[PDB]
Amino acid sequence: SSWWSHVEMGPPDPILGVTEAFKRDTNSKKMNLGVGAYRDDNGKPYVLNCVRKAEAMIAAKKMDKEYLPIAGLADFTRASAELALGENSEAFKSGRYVTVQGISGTGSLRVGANFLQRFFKFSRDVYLPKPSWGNHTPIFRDAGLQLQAYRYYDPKTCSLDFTGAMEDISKIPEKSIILLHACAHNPTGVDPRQEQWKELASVVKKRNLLAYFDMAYQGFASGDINRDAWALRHFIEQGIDVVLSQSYAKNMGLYGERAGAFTVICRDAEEAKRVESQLKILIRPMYSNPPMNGARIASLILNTPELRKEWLVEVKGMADRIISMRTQLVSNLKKEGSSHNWQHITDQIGMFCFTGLKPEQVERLTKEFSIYMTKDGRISVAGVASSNVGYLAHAIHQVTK
Amino acid sequence: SSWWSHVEMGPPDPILGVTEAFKRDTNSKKMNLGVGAYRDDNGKPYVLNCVRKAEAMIAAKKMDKEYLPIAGLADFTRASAELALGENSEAFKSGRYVTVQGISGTGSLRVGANFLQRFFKFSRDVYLPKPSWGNHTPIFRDAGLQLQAYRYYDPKTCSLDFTGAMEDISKIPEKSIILLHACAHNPTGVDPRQEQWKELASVVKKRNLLAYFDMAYQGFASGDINRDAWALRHFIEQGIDVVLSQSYAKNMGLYGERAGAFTVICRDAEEAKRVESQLKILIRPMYSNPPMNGARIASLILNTPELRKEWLVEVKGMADRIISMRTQLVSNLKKEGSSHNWQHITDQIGMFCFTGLKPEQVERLTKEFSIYMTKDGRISVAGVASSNVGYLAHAIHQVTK
Ligand SMILES: Cc1ncc(COP(=O)(O)O)c(CN)c1O
Ligand SMILES: Cc1ncc(COP(=O)(O)O)c(CN)c1O
Repeated sequence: SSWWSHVEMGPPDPILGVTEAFKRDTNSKKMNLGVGAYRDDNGKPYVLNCVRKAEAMIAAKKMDKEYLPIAGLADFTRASAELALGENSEAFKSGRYVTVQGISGTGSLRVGANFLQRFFKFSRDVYLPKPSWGNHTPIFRDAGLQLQAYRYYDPKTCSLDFTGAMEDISKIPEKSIILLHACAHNPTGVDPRQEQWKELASVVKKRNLLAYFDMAYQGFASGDINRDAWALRHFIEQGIDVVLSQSYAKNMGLYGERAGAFTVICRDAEEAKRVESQLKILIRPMYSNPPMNGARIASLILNTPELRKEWLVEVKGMADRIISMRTQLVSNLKKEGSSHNWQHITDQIGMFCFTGLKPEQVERLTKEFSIYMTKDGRISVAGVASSNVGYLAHAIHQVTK
Repeated sequence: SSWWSHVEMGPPDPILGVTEAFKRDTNSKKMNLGVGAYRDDNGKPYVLNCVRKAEAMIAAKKMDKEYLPIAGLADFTRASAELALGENSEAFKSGRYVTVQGISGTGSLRVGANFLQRFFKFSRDVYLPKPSWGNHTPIFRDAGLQLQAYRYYDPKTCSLDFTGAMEDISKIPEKSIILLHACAHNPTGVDPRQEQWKELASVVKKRNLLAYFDMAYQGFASGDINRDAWALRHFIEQGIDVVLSQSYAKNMGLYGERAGAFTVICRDAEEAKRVESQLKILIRPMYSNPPMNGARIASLILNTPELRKEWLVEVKGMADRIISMRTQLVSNLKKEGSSHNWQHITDQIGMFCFTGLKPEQVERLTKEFSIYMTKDGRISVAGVASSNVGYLAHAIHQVTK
């Protein structure tokens, strides 16, 4: 034996560390701002009603558990493309796109990364925003690509470094790959405004870059599925053939069921079929065929008028609670007599927020108030409730005054 | 655009070809022996009662859809290792194994291949039997390992080439990797007998090879969970610390739910934690966390005595039906006046059977008898029913007489 004597202990995960330290707390006033999933007003996981209805429908039909085609459930992939591109999209209607079911957003990004490693002969470089979701790195690196970065978040104003971004992208070598978060940037919450997006499209177009969109929060960010997909749809309409990863983790609350899709925009239907064949050849030896449950659920909801309708109400409800907590946090901090500028908290979008707090403050926050978050000043707004937002604002004031 | 113009349409699957032809056929006597999933006596997909019961249970408990840890559902991984190693296994009891949930057997095989690519510094060569499941090649190849082969199947007798296997294995450089099918070899159905396995184990031990067991049919092969895992358990007992992939696709009919696990036998519990940390680092950037449905069902079955008990009867029924068909096929070939030796048919184990039929004979069976199979003489015993076994016997007789 002794095959593994040299395998060393891997680095501990921080996020993991806060949660655990959180559990190990007695203060009934403790807050976990490191939670990576949506939580209702009571701090409880939320299974959507439309989701429970879908499950009841599936159960009633006594469906089989036979393997899905390599590319997944057809009703799912098509519905997925339609949600993303829009019903009257030319890309959709002409069938010049190919969508394959992936294991949620992450599996989709990986299949996508592996596809580029294999067929994107023009470059090996993937440009990520500074900063980006932690997983983005190992995803591409493990896939065999080289990581690069473009300026994005401005720590001075806790907002978008629009000028740095524009300057960086303008200098990116032609035919390089650039990853863009479609909405609700993770981890900052900083997104470009419609007008800045128009401008990015143009440079991306001019530099002839391959735009890789990561769309994990459609509908969940603003409560509007069309508005959340505006940027993606704009690029395509501008003639930029992007590639895209979708997740239904947050927007349908399908977390553990793992429903997602990877999409490639092609020149035509014929090209789309060649691409599809190669995507299937790549996935087979990865995991053979995808998990059916989440896809069956998502497909029902998307394809059933009544359920789809209930879904939009529920997603909006989620988006709204988030926006509400953002609004209430700022109002409360003001009322506390805090003199700092906290408008970034409300200018931010989605579940994650870069507060600007410093490490020593985060620490004070953790030590004296039982408020757990990562040292980067990033908080999950999902961890804030109507009942604790007050306590949170209070604490933040104390540590920052 | 114009990014994918150089992407060529990938080669088509021959098995797909067989299925499509089968579907097009109008002869009500048509048989599909290219089928890769179990079918009941009526030729229909079979969801086990214990599976329906486990599902109803989940529903009843109104469980959340929260993300599972990277390594998967703890109850599932533990029960999984226990199923494989046996409750009284020293390996199990001492906790010197690490099991992680994978996307069925395939994902589990890939995670394993990627793990070795990364940490198995001793070699890059993976020796597969001739032949092996088609997907084994690209799995290992895509992971970055080099493929080798060792003699296994003897076309002369439609059985094990013990001499060739033994001769090949004896010349494998120390510390190389060898892939072994635990039971129900895919695609021949030819498995070593106990005495043969004892000799194989001795050489594997002596040459200090890392044994990688692919266990995709535990309990489904012979109807006995213990007997199916005999060889695996024997290697471990002899002091060979193997790596193993388990699938619940067949044994539990979980096909599309994708429940599987990857296991590493370690020196001690200490070493196991380190390896486990490295597996987590590998998986995160692959798909982040595993699909929960299949694991939940599997865990419930294994962990609930009432259900586990019912599962064993059910898996036994599946196994018995297949054996039954093998028996009946041989008997009818005699009854038809077949002068040939059809023993291999009853000697073989599991869903696949290498008949020995030649390419031209297969053609006739297809062309004249509407019996669909691949040109390799391989048949899926699942496609055979009490109602058509007689016809098959008839047809085989006609084309080989
Ligand atoms: C930007 C980003 N992309 C990818 C994902 C992956 O999500 P999942 O794999 O859980 O679907 C997420 C996590 N919600 C994300 O925030
Ligand atoms: C030998 C072998 N190993 C791996 C697998 C993959 O099974 P799955 O991915 O469907 O669980 C199978 C298919 N049952 C198999 O025959």
